[PDB]
Amino acid sequence: ARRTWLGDILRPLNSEYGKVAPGWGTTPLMAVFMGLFLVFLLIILEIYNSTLILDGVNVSWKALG
Amino acid sequence: TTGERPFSDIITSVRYWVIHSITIPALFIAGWLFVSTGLAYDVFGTPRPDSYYAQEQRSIPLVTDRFEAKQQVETFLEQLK
Amino acid sequence: METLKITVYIVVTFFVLLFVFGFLSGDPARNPKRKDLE
Amino acid sequence: TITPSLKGFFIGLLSGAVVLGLTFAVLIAISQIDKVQRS
Amino acid sequence: MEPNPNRQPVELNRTSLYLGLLLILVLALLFSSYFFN
Amino acid sequence: MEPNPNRQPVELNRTSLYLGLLLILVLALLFSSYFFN
Amino acid sequence: MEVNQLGLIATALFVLVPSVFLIILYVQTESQQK
Amino acid sequence: MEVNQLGLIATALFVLVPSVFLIILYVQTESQQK
Amino acid sequence: SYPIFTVRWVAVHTLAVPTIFFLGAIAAMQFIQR
Amino acid sequence: ANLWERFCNWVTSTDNRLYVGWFGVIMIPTLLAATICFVIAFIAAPPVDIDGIREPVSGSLLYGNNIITGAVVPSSNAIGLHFYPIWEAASLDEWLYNGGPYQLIIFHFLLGASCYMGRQWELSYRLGMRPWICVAYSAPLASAFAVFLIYPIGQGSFSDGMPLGISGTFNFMIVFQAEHNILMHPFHQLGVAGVFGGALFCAMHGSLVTSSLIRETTETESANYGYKFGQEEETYNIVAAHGYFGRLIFQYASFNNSRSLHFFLAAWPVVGVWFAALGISTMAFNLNGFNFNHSVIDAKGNVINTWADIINRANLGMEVMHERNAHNFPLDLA
Amino acid sequence: SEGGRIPLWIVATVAGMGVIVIVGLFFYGAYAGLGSSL
Amino acid sequence: METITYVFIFACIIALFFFAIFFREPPRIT
Amino acid sequence: METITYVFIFACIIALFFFAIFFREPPRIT
Amino acid sequence: ERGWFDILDDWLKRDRFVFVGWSGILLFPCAYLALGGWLTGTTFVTSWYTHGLASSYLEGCNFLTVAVSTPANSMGHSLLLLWGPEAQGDFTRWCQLGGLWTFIALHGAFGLIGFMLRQFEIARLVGVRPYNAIAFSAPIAVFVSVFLIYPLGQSSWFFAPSFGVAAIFRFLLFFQGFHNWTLNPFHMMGVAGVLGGALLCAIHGATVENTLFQDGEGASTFRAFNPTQAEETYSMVTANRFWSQIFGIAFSNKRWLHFFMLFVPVTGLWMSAIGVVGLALNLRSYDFISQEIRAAEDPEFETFYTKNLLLNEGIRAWMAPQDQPHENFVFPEEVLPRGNAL
Ligand code: CLA
Ligand code: CLA
Ligand SMILES: C=Cc1c(C)c2cc3nc(c4c5[nH]c(cc6nc(cc1[nH]2)C(C)=C6CC)c(C)c5C(=O)[C@@H]4C(=O)OC)[C@@H](CCC(=O)OC/C=C(\C)CCC[C@H](C)CCC[C@H](C)CCCC(C)C)[C@@H]3C
Ligand SMILES: CC(C)=CCC/C(C)=C/CC/C(C)=C/CC/C(C)=C/CC/C(C)=C/CC/C(C)=C/CC/C(C)=C/CC/C(C)=C/CC/C(C)=C/CC1=CC(=O)C(C)=C(C)C1=O
Ligand SMILES: CCCCCCCCCCCCCCCC(=O)OC[C@H](CO[C@@H]1O[C@H](CS(=O)(=O)O)[C@@H](O)[C@H](O)[C@H]1O)OC(=O)CCCCCCCCCCCCCCC
Ligand SMILES: CCCCCCCCCCCCCCCC(=O)OC[C@H](COP(=O)(O)OC[C@@H](O)CO)OC(=O)CCCCCCCCCCCCCCC
Ligand SMILES: CCCCCCCCCCCCCCCC(=O)OC[C@H](COP(=O)(O)OC[C@@H](O)CO)OC(=O)CCCCCCCCCCCCCCC
Ligand SMILES: CC1=C(/C=C/C(C)=C/C=C/C(C)=C/C=C/C=C(C)/C=C/C=C(C)/C=C/C2=C(C)CCCC2(C)C)C(C)(C)CCC1
Ligand code: OEX
Ligand SMILES: [Ca+2]
Ligand SMILES: [Cl-]
Ligand SMILES: [Fe+2]
Ligand SMILES: [Mg+2]
Repeated sequence: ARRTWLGDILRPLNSEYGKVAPGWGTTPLMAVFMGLFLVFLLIILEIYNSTLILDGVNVSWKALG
Repeated sequence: TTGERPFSDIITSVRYWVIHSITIPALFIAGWLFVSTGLAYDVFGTPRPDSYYAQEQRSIPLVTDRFEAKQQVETFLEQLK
Repeated sequence: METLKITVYIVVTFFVLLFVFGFLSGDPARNPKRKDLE
Repeated sequence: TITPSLKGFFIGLLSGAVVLGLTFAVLIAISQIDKVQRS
Repeated sequence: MEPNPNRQPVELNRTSLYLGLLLILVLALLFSSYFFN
Repeated sequence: MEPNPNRQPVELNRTSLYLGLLLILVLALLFSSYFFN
Repeated sequence: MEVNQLGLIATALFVLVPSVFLIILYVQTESQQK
Repeated sequence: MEVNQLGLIATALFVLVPSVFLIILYVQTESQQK
Repeated sequence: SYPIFTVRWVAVHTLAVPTIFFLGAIAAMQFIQR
Repeated sequence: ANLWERFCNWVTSTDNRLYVGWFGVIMIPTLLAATICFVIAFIAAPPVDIDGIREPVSGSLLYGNNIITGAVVPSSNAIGLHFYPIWEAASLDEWLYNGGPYQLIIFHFLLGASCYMGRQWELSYRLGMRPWICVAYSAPLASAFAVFLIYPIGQGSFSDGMPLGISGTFNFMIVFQAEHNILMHPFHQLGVAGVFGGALFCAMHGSLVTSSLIRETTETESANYGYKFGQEEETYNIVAAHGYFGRLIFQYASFNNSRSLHFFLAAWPVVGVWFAALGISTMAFNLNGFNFNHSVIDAKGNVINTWADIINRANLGMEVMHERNAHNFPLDLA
Repeated sequence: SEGGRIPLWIVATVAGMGVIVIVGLFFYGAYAGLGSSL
Repeated sequence: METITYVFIFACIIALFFFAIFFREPPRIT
Repeated sequence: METITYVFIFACIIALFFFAIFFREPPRIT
Repeated sequence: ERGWFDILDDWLKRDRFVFVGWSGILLFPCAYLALGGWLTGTTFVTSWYTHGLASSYLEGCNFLTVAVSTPANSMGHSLLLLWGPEAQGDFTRWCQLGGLWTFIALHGAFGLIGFMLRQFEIARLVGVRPYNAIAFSAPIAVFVSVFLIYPLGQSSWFFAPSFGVAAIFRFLLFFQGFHNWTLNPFHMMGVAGVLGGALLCAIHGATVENTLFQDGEGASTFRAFNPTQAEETYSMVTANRFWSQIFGIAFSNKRWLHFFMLFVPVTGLWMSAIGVVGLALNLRSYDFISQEIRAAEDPEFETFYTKNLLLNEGIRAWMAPQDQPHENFVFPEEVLPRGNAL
């Protein structure tokens, strides 16, 4: 394979193919973030849907002026 | 086979029919009474044959406001005297 | 228009006779197994 | 301020969390009781 | 240059040609009316 | 059916492809003005 | 009839481009070793 | 400009048809055994 | 020899007790007069 | 062997690239006449006074149609069920004005397709096959008979036959809805279950068999090359397929018998489409879809609309607009 | 407890008649009271 | 020009029927 | 549309120049 | 590794009469709630306040006319959650506002996701290719496009299909009169795929059933098959010769045949989905402009297309006032389009 200056520089960033953290690793934390993200999406959706109506949040072309 | 009792053994057994000659008619009668007592109407808000219109009115009680819909419906129900 | 009529009648008759005499021509025997069906 | 609809949102959120939570607690419990025979 | 080993021959058999031409021509026959509008 | 022995393979090399595309495209660039008129 | 004057070239290219793609692929398939 | 409304299809087919012929022949040439 | 309350039992039941009751309600309905 | 004998041997020959056969002796000319007349008419036929009111409808490409709008237009309502061959006309111009092509084409077509079915039996017999492929084909054929012949008969005019065109087809369908409430007819509903079901089971079957193909190929080639035409062994693992589908639903909802499976695949759409065809063929005699118009009434007697009544409003729109110049009297009775 | 004590043909016949009766009732209901058009 | 186009496409389809039937790749039992 | 056609053909010709130069079949001494 | 997750996995994937799986946690509740929602609504619940319609057995509707109807147009695209700002947790009012429609639509959607995930899970466990799931992508495209995307492009859920037999028929006729949906080439491809799929189902079934090898002595031939047998049960060679001589072409490759059987109806449904997505925006195949220019200038020019537009205009004017009660349409007798006499 052909080595290049830039290729030599970048080599370390593509050297760890297949490397894993043991077992479940950080999966639970990831899951927490997924739940929070789901709730976030639910919030912005229900705001847009006018199912969730908040003070000072006028979901309209007429939001300010 | 998957480990549960064959249906034919169950539904051909005496025990089964002892249980279900009780349980099936009971549920059937409970549904019947769910309708005949008029409770279905009250639970689901379905109009009885005399609650679709007021006596003289011929206009449908169509919901026209998203967020005051509940109130609109309640009002419609009051106007049935 | 009569000539077209006669022509069509003759053509149709020709093919219908082909169909009928054709199926009369020992059709049950025309199979790859048991031929003696008479 | 918490608008009626924000209260609604919290109620919905709680309802969903309860349904899912009870579901998984029961399924885990059951899985723990009724284990698969191996080896 | 040293040759690329990831290279593969490509194929389209006759039946697939006929099927493809059928697809294209029938799609054209269908949509053409809408292209002309 | 018994195969036809008069059959010959046909070839167009890359240089010939390039020459042909050049001919066609340049002819098109020339005549297009007249086609639009 | 007052048809869209691009309907003709649209239909023509719609037919010709993929048909040609397929013909290219078939013919270069046939010429492959048996 | 008041051009001939068929000039577009004329030019397009003028380019495409023989170009496609040539591409078919080239590609089926390449796929033959070396 | 055989278990009684299975996942199968639960499934059968949630589809069955409701329909029995429902059918009985419908049948109640058949007699309602305006 | 004599000439007739040789002829009979050729006609019924299993070695002809396309089987001819005695059914074929009738099928070939009738379908050729029908096809040629259809194509010529679709391209070049002038407008046809379908409803017999001297209001000619243009069907052909050269007379202002595209592929979607074009049709061979049904024969004139003034003709009715009368036999209108070319030779009953004073002229071809007259024949064209009155929609003769439609009659020539539909009658040759129906005869030819009936013969196509007989031909399917025939070849099945010549090859030592079981005979019932043709029975399956009886489902679409009957349907064609329903729309080209039986409906006209019941309504009294070939002007009421389904036009030989796409938009004309849609016309036929909309008018049919207006006049028979076909959607609300259980035979049409069975038709729908038949075709939706047919497509579902087609996709399903295709998917399970594709799912259980035995690995015979590498990743850089099509899996289809893993099967060779005429091989003795099966190309997929049906036990695996059944093991999947049985778990997808439950064990006993799954076919393990391939013959039973394919019989079901044959029977469901064929029976369903037989019902569709009988739907059209009985609505042909005006036994129509369910009518629940004003079925729900309140205590006072006020009509409480259901979805059936909204359907009824759409149907009314269709009824009142169709053939806007054809009716002089208030009821559309056929 | 014992499977097979009550014959499956009897179970099938009785359940079948139950179905026939309920559906028959629904059809009766199509001609009387609500939905009868009357 | 529309009519020419439609009839052309149709004609190509029929020709395609011809080649697809009489000049198909023959099925061969291996 | 004319202009589009002309510029298109020209661009095709330039691209052709590119392939004809950098992706030519290489000359080989036998 | 033998923690609670793997144990739960063990139980979920046990070979029982009804397989559950991880997918079942999503699928079973959502599907159950969707079906039960539908049965509940069709048995007991009205559409008086949303549509001015009776829609339940309780009101006297029959199986064909019952429905769970879409919410009032004024609801817009409200999720209409029980606890939302509309029903405010009141189940009766919720029912009266059409909350069961969104209940059924959304649970039905997540349920479809659950089912397809189930197809994947089971395929993975049994060790088959997941083509059944892939094929199932078509019903999901249809559901999503028709019951979600379509109303989302229109004014409100009101114009989504209502869940009922007659309600669905109304939906069809609406699409004819307003969208000219039959004229839409995407619909045409859908039709082609469905009818073509039914054709393939029937013809393949019949072909197999009529090219069987004699593998038993019985005149009823089903017994003469064994699930584990290595041999093809029917003759591909004979089938191929038959169709080659009958129709001109024939399958020679069984794998191609069955993939094609997947391809046709799935592709058809997907095309129809694309068309409906267009209808969400009223981006219809309603007209041919050339036809209209000619007809506008030439009152003797008539095609089946213009006849159909007259039919459409009829549908719209006659059905709109009752079908769209929120618009408060009043169309005087004199403005109603009508032909002679009728
Ligand atoms: C997995 C199965 C499942 C799924 C996917 C759904 C999905 C849905 N159902 Mg539900 N439903 C289910 C089972 C399920 N249901 C069951 C078993 C029942 C019977 C009890 C019901 C009964 C039901 C009803 C009665 C209703 C719904 C409705 C809804 C919808 C909205 C739910 C929502 O807003 O949740 C929001 C909550 C979550 C998404 C859970 C988030 C969990 C995060 C990750 C944890 C964070 C929570 C945290 C601990 C709380 C702290 C808050 C604090 C700050 C105060 C939605 C379509 C409604 C609907 O369809 O209206 C039309 C509706 O009215 N469902
Ligand atoms: C030749 C006649 C013909 C044919 C073959 C079709 C065929 C088609 N039309 Mg139709 N159509 C026609 C004429 C025809 N149409 C006419 C004349 C009109 C009037 C203009 C219409 C109007 C029309 C409309 C308005 C629509 C169609 C749709 C479609 C497609 C429906 C696909 C489907 O199965 O969805 C059925 C639903 C699904 C596949 C969704 C998933 C279903 C899940 C899996 C169900 C699970 C059920 C569960 C197990 C519980 C069951 C409980 C039980 C009690 C019920 C399909 C392509 C639809 C379409 O195009 O959608 C894109 C559509 O919306 N058509
Ligand atoms: C009306 C047409 C139609 C229906 C009813 C239907 C139904 C079904 N098809 C299934 C499968 C399939 N369908 C497939 C291809 C197709 N299916 C088609 C057309 C249909 N398919 C077509 C045309 C094709 C060709 C592409 C495939 C490839 C599969 C399968 O693999 C699968 C199967 O196993 O078949 C046997 C099953 C999915 C089971 C399920 O999700 O349960 C779980 C229940 C759920 C998720 C609840 C769904 C709730 C729905 C979405 C909304 C609520 C609906 C109400 C309850 C009912 C309202 C009724 C009124 C509208 C009248 C189910 C029997
Ligand atoms: C939040 C909550 C609490 C979560 C808790 C989850 C917990 C784990 C659940 C456990 C308990 C659970 C089970 C309770 C259940 C609840 C409730 C019952 C859920 C209901 C869900 C749903 C609505 C059920 C609907 C019923 C079902 C899906 C209907 C569709 C099935 C249909 C009728 C199949 C019959 C049709 C049959 C003829 C098809 C065959 C034709 C076709 C497939 C041929 C193709 C073919 C077939 C082959 O066979 C093989 C071989 C091959 C080759 C082949 O080509
Ligand atoms: C309460 C009402 C009162 C009662 C009134 C009675 C009404 C009449 C009912 C009609 C009886 C039907 C008999 C069916 C027998 C049969 O088919 O045997 C043939 C095989 C035998 O089964 C096979 O049987 C085989 C053994 S053997 O052949 O039976 O010996 C076995 O090897 C194999 O595994 C097994 O699958 O059946 C099958 O292949 C599987 C069943 C397929 C369903 C057939 C119905 C046809 C399609 C439905 C129609 C469509 C309708 C919907 C419209 C779209
Ligand atoms: C913007 C630039 C645009 C330029 C791009 C050009 C676009 C090219 C488009 C390619 C499409 C060609 C399709 C290949 C067609 C073809 O090769 O099919 C046969 C092919 C079989 O492939 P195999 O796996 O068997 O391998 C054979 C190989 O030789 C193929 O290369 O199946 C598929 O390709 C999948 C799609 C099935 C298609 C089946 C549909 C045909 C049925 C008839 C439909 C019309 C009649 C309907 C009547 C109602
Ligand atoms: C017995 C009742 C017959 C019903 C009408 C015909 C249905 C099946 C025929 C479809 C044709 C498909 C193409 C031929 C495909 C073909 O060749 O099939 C082949 C298949 C097997 O052939 P066999 O030679 O092994 O058996 C048939 C004879 O030879 C005697 O065994 O034939 C049958 O299974 C007939 C079974 C009769 C029992 C089936 C009754 C099922 C229908 C029940 C009706 C319910 C509808 C209600 C609607 C709501
Ligand atoms: C929504 C609701 C929910 C849930 C509930 C549910 C889940 C329900 C269930 C239940 C169900 C689940 C229903 C039941 C059913 C069914 C019925 C209503 C009955 C029947 C039968 C039938 C009538 C059959 C007949 C016919 C056919 C179809 C077949 C064969 C033939 C004959 C003729 C027999 C909750 C509460 C959470 C909350 C909110 C609301
Ligand atoms: O022609 Mn064709 O559609 Ca059987 O209905 Mn009377 O006629 Mn006419 O109107 Mn309506
Ligand atoms: Ca009274
Ligand atoms: Cl009309
Ligand atoms: Fe098969
Ligand atoms: Mg009643």
